[PDB]
Amino acid sequence: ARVKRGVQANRRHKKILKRAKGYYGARSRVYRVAVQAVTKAGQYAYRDRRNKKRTFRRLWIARINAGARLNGLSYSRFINGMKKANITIDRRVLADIAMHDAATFGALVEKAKAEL
Amino acid sequence: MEVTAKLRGAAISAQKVRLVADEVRGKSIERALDILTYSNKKGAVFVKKCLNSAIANAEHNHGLDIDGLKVATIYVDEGITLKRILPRAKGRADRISKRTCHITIKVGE
Amino acid sequence: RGAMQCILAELIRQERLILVEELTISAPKTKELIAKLSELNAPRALIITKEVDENLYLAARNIPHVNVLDTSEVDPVSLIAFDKVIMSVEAAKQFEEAL
Amino acid sequence: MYAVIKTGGKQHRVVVDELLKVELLKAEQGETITFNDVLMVVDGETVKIGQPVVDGASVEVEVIEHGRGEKIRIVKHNRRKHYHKEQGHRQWYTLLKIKAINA
Amino acid sequence: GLRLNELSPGVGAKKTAQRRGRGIGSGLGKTGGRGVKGQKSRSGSSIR
RNA sequence: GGCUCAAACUAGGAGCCGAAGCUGCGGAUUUGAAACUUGUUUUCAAGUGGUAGGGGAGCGUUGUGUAAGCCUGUGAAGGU
RNA sequence: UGAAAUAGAACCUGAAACCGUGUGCGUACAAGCAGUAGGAGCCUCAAUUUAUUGGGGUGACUGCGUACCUUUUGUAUAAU
Repeated sequence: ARVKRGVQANRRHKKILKRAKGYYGARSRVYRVAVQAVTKAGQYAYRDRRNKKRTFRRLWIARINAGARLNGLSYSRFINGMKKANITIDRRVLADIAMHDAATFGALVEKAKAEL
Repeated sequence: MEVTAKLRGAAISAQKVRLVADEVRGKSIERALDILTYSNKKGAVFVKKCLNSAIANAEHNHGLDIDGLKVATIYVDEGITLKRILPRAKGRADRISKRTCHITIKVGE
Repeated sequence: RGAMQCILAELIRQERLILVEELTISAPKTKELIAKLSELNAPRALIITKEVDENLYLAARNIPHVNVLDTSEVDPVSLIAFDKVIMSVEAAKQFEEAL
Repeated sequence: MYAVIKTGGKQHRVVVDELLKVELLKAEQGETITFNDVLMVVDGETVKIGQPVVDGASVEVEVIEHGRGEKIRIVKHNRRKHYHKEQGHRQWYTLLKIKAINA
Repeated sequence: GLRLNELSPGVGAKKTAQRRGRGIGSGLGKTGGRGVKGQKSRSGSSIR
């Protein structure tokens, strides 16, 4: 009962070469290089799934700092004033408001400054 | 509309014939024939020969006016390689690739 | 012996066993056996009885899914495989003695 | 008119008739869910901010359908240490449509 | 008495055999449980 | 980079940033405990980094029976 | 002619490496395992009462990121 590996090997290798589409050079053409690039790509995706939350929190904090300083206050005091006012708005929503609605963020800064 | 001539099996490397092909690609048949007949490369005889075959095809089998024809597209492909042995010093042997090429020419308005 | 016992019991339980008093084909001739099977409503069957006559064997062998075996030389793969079973009471008694 | 609401441990700035995506909710097809814990409702020039919630403000939403998230491939690998691991994950999500916003 | 298509050995009657050196996922890859390079990892090794 | 009543040091005080730690939301799984009770259902508790290694559960391929079956020139295998 | 001629005799199918041609986007002020998480612009299909979404192609710019195996106390290793 002999088994030939041709068909299964072909399909196994096509899966990897399909996941390796768009890569440079040997990485998208030959299996020995493509398979490493796909595994390394998965590793990068796994790590950046952690890192993306930090990056976006970073961006929200930067935008909130910019808005607070336009309204006459720093980020470390504006967040403290939020926490003393018992305002639960997250940094994502705060950055959205700062970026797309200046007057509402001004009102928020007024509440924070009244609480400070 | 595209009339084709093929010159499969030229005794010359495709890499050499491609330099000739790049200069006649897209030109009118008169200019291409002039370039090929005043070209100093061996690939030029094969390319002119295939272009003449294509022009004859377009004029005889399809009744086209060769005055308005053009080299619509041309490319050279690698043919079958003849494998030969080259003796070297100290009783060592090397393989020799005597390469061939296939020339495809399509002419049209 | 216990596997044979269970096979026979389950054949009875799912009604794939049919007892007949006797099954003797008068002459070697497939069509007569087919006519008998027509009235018995068993197009495909396995026939086991005291002894196998040459005429019944010659009639049975040609038929696609009809086979005849003696009671002593009976296999579980055959009993399980063939959809219906035709079996005589004397053969049944000898199965009781054997098992 | 917009409001800031909570769902699935996240906060969303939403407007009327917007199609939003949130974590899987155990709520049947087409039912109406009312949230009274909205953090802020903005009507334009008028702004109301809860401390931490705004009394008398409710938001009504409906669940159009429940769908699994796009497949995501997860790969762990330790170089030279004879260890690889492969997994596939889909995150359940529910679409939400805001019929109206009340301040 | 059932069909040849639907007989089973029963739970616990059959166990699948171990095959050494068939990848990482099997738990026996690269060595077949022999550890690293000693006398006991070689082909004709025994426990005298 | 640049920094001198510091962006250095000493002694304090208040904020904030900061990890895959904790919390929030959704999902999977090991063991154990309760009950329609061999996944029949719902829950609760503690867990779920891993080399050598041990234990458990499966995928795919060739062949045999199932199979004189079923599919198939209204298109099998293979390839893309 | 043949059902079929990229079944034309190197002739059933016809993969990959490798090498051409064509179309779309990007690329000549910018330094590194070449990806990944974001992301403008452009092109192309579908909707949609008409530049707004969905699928596909490319990827300006920003963050992170020194292959695999083996053997080792320990490897991007300039150890195999």
